[PDB]
Amino acid sequence: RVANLKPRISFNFFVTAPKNVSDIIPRTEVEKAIRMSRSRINDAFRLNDNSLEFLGIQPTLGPPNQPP
Amino acid sequence: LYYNTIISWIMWYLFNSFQEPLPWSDCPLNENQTGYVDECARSSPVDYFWYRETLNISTSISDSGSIQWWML
Ligand SMILES: *[C@@H]1O[C@H](CO)[C@@H](O[C@@H]2O[C@H](CO)[C@@H](O)[C@H](O)[C@H]2NC(C)=O)[C@H](O)[C@H]1NC(C)=O
Ligand SMILES: *[C@@H]1O[C@H](CO)[C@@H](O)[C@H](O)[C@H]1NC(C)=O
Ligand SMILES: *[C@@H]1O[C@H](CO)[C@@H](O)[C@H](O)[C@H]1NC(C)=O
Repeated sequence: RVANLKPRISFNFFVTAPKNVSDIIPRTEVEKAIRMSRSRINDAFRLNDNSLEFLGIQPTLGPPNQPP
Repeated sequence: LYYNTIISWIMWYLFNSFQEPLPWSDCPLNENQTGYVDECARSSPVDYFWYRETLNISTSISDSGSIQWWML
C-alpha cells in the first residue's frame, strides 16, 4: 500500500497479509526482507544503494583487503 | 640532519604505490565491521594515512613513544 507520492520521487509503503486487510506485517520483518533482496531490487531499476534509499535501512558489510 | 628525514618520508610514499586501490584512498573499518574508524570519519582519509598510519603522531611534544620501526 503506497501513500504520499511526491515529485522528488518519494512515498511510504507498508505490507499487508494477502486477503486479511487488518493484518499489517511489522516494520522489523519488512526491513529484514528488504535486506535479503536489496541487490535484486536495485538491478531491476539500475540503482546502486545511493539512488534507492530505504530510510532507516543502511548498508553494513564490506571489509577491504587482499595484500597477504 | 632533518633534510634527509623528509626524503625518508618521500621514500615511504614511493614504496606504498604499485597498487591500484592506493592506501590513502579509503578508510579502514572498526573491530566490528560496521562503520569507519572514528577519526577517519571526521577528518579525511588522507589525514588517516599521514598522521596515524605513517607518523602515528602523539598529542604533545612532551611525551614521546617508541622508535616506530617502519620509519626506521
Ligand atoms: C486478520 O489479522 C488479525 C490480526 O491483525 C487477526 O486477529 C487476531 O485474531 C485472533 C483470533 O481470531 C486473536 O487471538 C488475536 O488477538 C487477533 N489479533 C489482533 C491484533 O487483534 C484475524 O484473526 C485475522 N483474520 C484472519 C481471517 O486470519
Ligand atoms: C566489537 O567487537 C569486538 C569483538 O572483537 C567486541 O569485543 C566489542 O565489544 C564490540 N564492540 C561493541 C560496541 O559491541
Ligand atoms: C602506534 O601504533 C601502535 C601499533 O602500530 C599502537 O600500539 C600505539 O598505541 C600507537 N601510538 C599511538 C600514540 O597511538
